[PDB]
Order: sequence, then C-alpha cells, then structure tokens
Amino acid sequence: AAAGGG
Amino acid sequence: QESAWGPAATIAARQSATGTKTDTPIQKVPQSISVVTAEEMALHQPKSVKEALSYTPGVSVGTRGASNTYDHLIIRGFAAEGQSQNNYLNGLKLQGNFYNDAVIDPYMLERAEIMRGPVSVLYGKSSPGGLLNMVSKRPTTEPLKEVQFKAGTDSLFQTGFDFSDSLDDDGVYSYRLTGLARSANAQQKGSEEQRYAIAPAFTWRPDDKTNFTFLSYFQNEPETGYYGWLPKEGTVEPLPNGKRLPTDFNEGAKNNTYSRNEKMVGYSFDHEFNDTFTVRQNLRFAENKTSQNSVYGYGVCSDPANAYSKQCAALAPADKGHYLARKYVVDDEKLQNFSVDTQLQSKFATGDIDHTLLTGVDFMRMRNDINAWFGYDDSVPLLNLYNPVNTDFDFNAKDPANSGPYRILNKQKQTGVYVQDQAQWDKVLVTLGGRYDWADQESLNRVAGTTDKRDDKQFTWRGGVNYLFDNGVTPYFSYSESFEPSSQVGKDGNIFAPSKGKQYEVGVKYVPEDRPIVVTGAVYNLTKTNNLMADPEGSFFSVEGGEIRARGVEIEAKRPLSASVNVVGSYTYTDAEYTTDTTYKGNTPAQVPKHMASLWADYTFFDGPLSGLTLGTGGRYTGSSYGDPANSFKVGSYTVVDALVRYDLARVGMAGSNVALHVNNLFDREYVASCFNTYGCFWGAERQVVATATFRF
Ligand SMILES: CCCCCCCC[S@@](=O)CCO
Ligand SMILES: CCCCCCCC[S@@](=O)CCO
Ligand SMILES: CCCCCCCC[S@@](=O)CCO
Ligand SMILES: CCCCCCCC[S@@](=O)CCO
Ligand SMILES: CCCCCCCC[S@@](=O)CCO
Ligand SMILES: CCCCCCCC[S@@](=O)CCO
Ligand SMILES: CCCCCCCC[S@@](=O)CCO
Ligand SMILES: CCCCCCCC[S@@](=O)CCO
Ligand SMILES: [Fe+3]
Repeated sequence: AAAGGG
Repeated sequence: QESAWGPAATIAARQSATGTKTDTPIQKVPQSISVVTAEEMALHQPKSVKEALSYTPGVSVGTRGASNTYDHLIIRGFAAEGQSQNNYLNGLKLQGNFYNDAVIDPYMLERAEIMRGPVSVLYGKSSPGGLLNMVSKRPTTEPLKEVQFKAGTDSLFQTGFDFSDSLDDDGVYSYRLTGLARSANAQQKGSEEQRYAIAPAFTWRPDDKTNFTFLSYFQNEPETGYYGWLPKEGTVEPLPNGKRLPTDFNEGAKNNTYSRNEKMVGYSFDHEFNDTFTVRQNLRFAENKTSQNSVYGYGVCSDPANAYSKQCAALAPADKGHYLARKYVVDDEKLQNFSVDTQLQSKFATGDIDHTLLTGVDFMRMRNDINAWFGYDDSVPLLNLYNPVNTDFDFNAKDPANSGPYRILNKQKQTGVYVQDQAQWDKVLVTLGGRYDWADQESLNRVAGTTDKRDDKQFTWRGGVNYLFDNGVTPYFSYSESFEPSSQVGKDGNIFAPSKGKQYEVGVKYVPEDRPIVVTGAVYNLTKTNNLMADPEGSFFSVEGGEIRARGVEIEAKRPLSASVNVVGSYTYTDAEYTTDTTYKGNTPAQVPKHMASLWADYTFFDGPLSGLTLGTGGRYTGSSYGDPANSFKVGSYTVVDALVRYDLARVGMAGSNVALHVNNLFDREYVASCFNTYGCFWGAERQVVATATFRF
C-alpha cells in the first residue's frame, strides 16, 4: 500500500 | 531421548534441527536458536505464533500491535522485503506473496523455533535477520485424548481437541487429529475473528529404521480481524483538542471484510540404512487463498502523505488536524506452493575426527494470482476524528477517476544444492557448509501486458567453531551469509540485484547434562548490503548500493530449577543503523527498538492447602523506537505484565486435566505498539483474560 513504498 | 522433531521434556529444549537440518544439541550449533515449546505456549494461551514469541530475544512482535492477521516479524532489525512473512513449517518454507501469506495456529505446533542471523546456507533466499520454523505435532508414543475449552474477554470462544493413538498392536500405524474452532471480537469495534482448523496426520513405521509421517492442515478464516492504519496524531501524540483515539478505534468501513483459506498436504520421511547412511525427505504442496474489502486510514489531512487530496484541500486549514484520510483495496489472491527437500546424511570417521556430512537438493515452485483494485487519494470519504461516523462503503463503485486495477501473476522458483559437515575432534567442533542457489522470478502484468523476469545465481556459506568444556559451558563463534532477491524494477526497466547479508557472531551457551537448564548469550555484527535507496537524481525510481548495519547483544535463559519452579527470561540490545543511504544515513529503521527484556516465573504447590495450584507472572519490556525511517518522531517504550492461575484437577478425581486463568497485560496498559510511518501506527493489545479447561481422557 503493498509494501516498500505504498 | 528428546528428538528435535518431537516433544521436549521441559520448558528448556536441548535438541534442534533448524540450525543444521540434523538433530543437533543446541550447544553444538554455531548460531543463535530459540525454541518455544508447546508447554510454554500452554502457559500463555496465545492466538498466534507471533504472540508466543513475546519473550524471545531479538524478535519484535509488535509490527501490527494487537492485530494477528499475519505472523510478520522483525528479527534483529530486519524483515523480508515487501512486508512479507519469512516463516517455515517442518523445515520447508511457506512461500507467500503480496497479501497471500499462510498462518499456522499455535495449538497445532510442537515447537516454534527462531533462528537469528543469515541462514541461506541451509534454506536459500532469506532476510538477513533470520527465520521462523514451526514444527507440527505428530503421532504420540502413548495415547492422547484431549478436549480443550476456552472462554475469554472480547467474546472469545474456543473449543479444540487433540487425539493420537495406534491402530494396531505393534505401533506400525498411528495417527493424530488436531482441530479447533474459534470465534471472537477484535479489539477494535466492528471487527471479528474466526478460525476453523483441522490437522490430520499419520505415521507409518514398517520397520525400526523407517518412518513415513503424512502431514496435512486445513484452515478456514471467514474473518481474520482488523488490519488498518491509525495516524500518530491521536495515538502517540494527542489530537489538536488534547484528546486521543480509544484503543478500540476502527477507521475502516462497517462492511470491511478480510478472509483466508489454507490447504496443505505433505510428508516427512526418513530411513536409516545403517550407522553410516540416512536418507531424509520433506515435501509439501500448499494452496492458499485470501480476499479482502478493506477501507484503511492514510493519516490526517495535514500529513505530507495527503499533499494533493482534493478532499483535504477543501477544508479549513484549522480542520486538517482532526480529519483522517482513507483509501481502499479490494484483493483476491490464489497461491500454490510446491516444495521438496531431499537429504543424505553420512556419518564416518577419519582418524580421531568424527564426521556428520549432509548433502541435499532443495527446491520450491510458487505461483500467486493477484486480482485486486486500489483506491487512490480521494477514493473514500474523509473520517472526522472528532465525530467518527461508521458506515458501509461501496466497493463495487470502482470510479476510474480515483482508483485503478492491479492484476498480476507472480511466479517464483528456487533450486539449491548444499553440503555441510559437522566434524568433531575431541572437544572441538567445526561446522562448515555451502549452498548454491538458482532463484528465478517472473511477474506478468495482465493489464499492461508486460512481463518482468530475472534469474539469480548466488552462493552462500557458513563456518563456525564450538568448544565443549566438560562442565556444560561452550563458547563459540561463526560467520554466515545470505542473499535476498529484489522484485523492484529500476530506470533501465530491470529488476535490481539481490541484497546480501553477512554476519559475525560470538557467544556462549550453557547446557548441563544433569540439570534441565539452558542459557545463551551472543554478540553479533549483522550487515545488509546492496539495499535499495532513493535516487540521488530523484527520478521516482530507487537505486542500489544502500547499506544497513545491525549489532547487539542477546542473552536468554530458560529452566525448571525444580519440579515446582520454571523460569524464562531474556534481554536484547540491538543497535541498527543506515550506514549508506542517500536519505536516511545515520537513522535507525522504524519499528526496531534498541532495548527489550522479559522475565517469567511460575510456581506449583504439591503440599499444604494450596496443593495442585500453579501461580505464575512475568513482564515484557519494549524500549522506545522510531515511528518512521526519517526518525521524525518516537514511539514510547512500554511494559506489559502477564499472569497465570492453573489448577491441576487431580485433587477432584481427574488426573492429567486442568483449569486455568490467563491474563495478558494485567494492568490494562494503554500503549502504541509501534508505527512504520507517521500515518501508520498500531495500538497495543488491551488486557486479555482467558479461562481455559483442558480435559484429557
Ligand atoms: C473428534 C474425533 C475423535 C475420534 C476418536 C473417537 C474415540 C475413539 S478412541 O479415541 C478410544 C477408543 O477406545
Ligand atoms: C469459570 C471457571 C471454569 C473454567 C472454564 C471451564 C470451561 C468453560 S468455557 O471455557 C467454554 C464454554 O463453552
Ligand atoms: C463458563 C466460563 C465463563 C467465562 C466467560 C464469561 C463471558 C465472557 S464474554 O461473554 C464477555 C467479556 O466481557
Ligand atoms: C467441534 C466444534 C464445532 C463448532 C463449529 C460450529 C459451526 C461454525 S462454522 O461452521 C459456520 C459459521 O457461520
Ligand atoms: C462447545 C462448542 C463451541 C464451539 C463454537 C465456537 C464459536 C464458533 S460458532 O459457534 C459462531 C460463529 O460466529
Ligand atoms: C465437527 C464439526 C463439523 C462441521 C464443520 C462445517 C464447516 C465449517 S468451516 O469449514 C466454514 C465456516 O464458514
Ligand atoms: C471451577 C471448578 C473447578 C473444580 C474445583 C473444585 C473444588 C476443588 S477443592 O475446593 C476440594 C478438593 O477436594
Ligand atoms: C469434541 C469431540 C470429543 C469427543 C470425545 C469425548 C471423550 C471420549 S474418548 O476421548 C475417551 C474414552 O475413554
Ligand atoms: Fe500493507
């Protein structure tokens, strides 16, 4: 949000 | 007597196979390994393996606070890339992807073992920080007929059973069936948790040199619980009106939903030909699925993250401090994982030097099909934190002006060959080994029609020495490496090179052969190179060459000083820092505390009027930490106390059975577990009280 940026 | 793949006689385990893939006594392992036994878990009655690790050194169990959706961990300041778990089951990895990450319930485990530092030499691609390896329960020697009832705060209800026996006289065929059904409310209002799991197993022993254990696990979770984000404004610091958001606050839609389904079949096989050779093989096939409709917060309107939000802009500047922005995600994934590890273990001597040679072929295939939809900036109405209104959200109205599709098909494969030898001369033991991995990844974007691939070839090794004094004290040191492929693409439209892990460690382990005690200490220097970082040009792309350094001390002790007293305690000091980052040089990674410590003890009365009564208590201290990579704020330290009251039902005519009362966060301490950024904070778990009745017939 899948995560670095999200 | 104790087997590394079986139950441990006491709270202190002495055998383990995670560090070497051979049943090796913990003193002879040149690395830090923690083992949480089923027995210890029964003490605290955890809902997740993550909670069971609350007392383990160098492991942070608060990256999501009270939420148990995933058993995501940070070990020695590191975590896998992309917010993924790095967990293993019976020595084979539960390779997950995106949101599709499997979870095993603690009630089905015999052990939960933590391996600190690089381990690629034996497992392949992995985070530098370490890994978790859970060991399933297996068919028992003697009969087992258990039924367990649970009831606790927040409408928690659980019923489980554990059955094991032989089907024939000689014990050629035995089975074990474990299952549980649990329903409960999440800490946050509106959310619920439901789990139904069953674990069939069978062991076939045609002879005393052959063991074939079938292992399966089926789990359905109609609802996994809360998994949202709360801003630091209202959690760590008060809102502009001097107030804070309640611990049970929920910023999601009233019709949010998150589910998961897990199906696994596989086996563990071993055969001893003679005192020289033994063949061993583990394989598993898993098909996991997950779906969610989730509105989550994205921080207050005054937060940089919401710079250009047409909804936040249309607000009086004074009002931007108590209005929380939100977004949504509709996900639906399907994953298949196939894994096989085949080993040949040879024992032979060359003079005075005894050898234990291990050679194996380890490989896995994994594909995950992702069909999601993501809402952007103004995809879901603002939430007034002063007057929160929970309503249904229409996930079907996929407005193209503020949301887009996300359909990807990720494929991963890894094949590795490895060799290890544990040579012992007199009191000296040297562990040497190496592994070569072929790791290929392919990501197909169904929308764009593009396809990104990358084949990696990495070699890693590990060497260490252990000295065994005839008194139980055994110092040691070792050097181990690891590698972790990236899935990120750069300017040149190519996937980056894998980052690497290199660790130096020195420590001591005390394990007397007369007493059931285990105490460990270690000092280490772990460093992750070729980490991704911001572009010195600032082209919205990431660059390579970054570097993070972690160094610290860990000391753990566990032991039953007597038949009525058990003790568990640990200490962790961890200093992580960016040694090379175009943006965060000098800072410390978020969610990583510098200090942690825990101590637990329980006492059992065998005489007096209190006979059959067990009383326990402990505390867990978590140091302060940074709430974001920019270190713009800190999350306060906190201390939580646990308690236990168990009553052996032998006094009333029912041996082996008991009734207990468990309490986590006894003083109902209200704290922020951690934050990964200013707009991503999590309340810690409020007081939990569970009543347990486990009957054995
Ligand atoms: C919940 C499933 C339990 C299956 C076992 C039923 C009783 C058979 S065995 O446990 C005792 C035989 O005498
Ligand atoms: C209140 C003390 C009794 C101990 C709990 C016994 C089982 C009841 S509850 O745990 C399950 C109800 O279905
Ligand atoms: C028979 C054991 C009774 C313990 C469970 C009591 C109700 C727990 S839940 O219903 C309310 C929590 O506040
Ligand atoms: C052995 C205990 C069985 C309890 C499970 C009862 C049904 C729950 S689930 O099957 C449907 C939920 O709506
Ligand atoms: C003794 C039977 C208790 C097992 C049922 C536990 C709760 C799951 S189901 O009963 C409700 C789901 O919402
Ligand atoms: C012994 C109880 C057997 C009934 C289980 C029925 C299915 C429950 S779970 O598989 C789906 C819940 O929605
Ligand atoms: C909550 C029910 C647990 C059973 C305890 C019954 C009383 C034990 S003691 O009061 C007498 C022993 O003989
Ligand atoms: C939830 C299913 C449990 C049913 C088993 C009840 C006890 C019978 S057997 O376990 C012992 C017979 O002596
Ligand atoms: Fe996420």
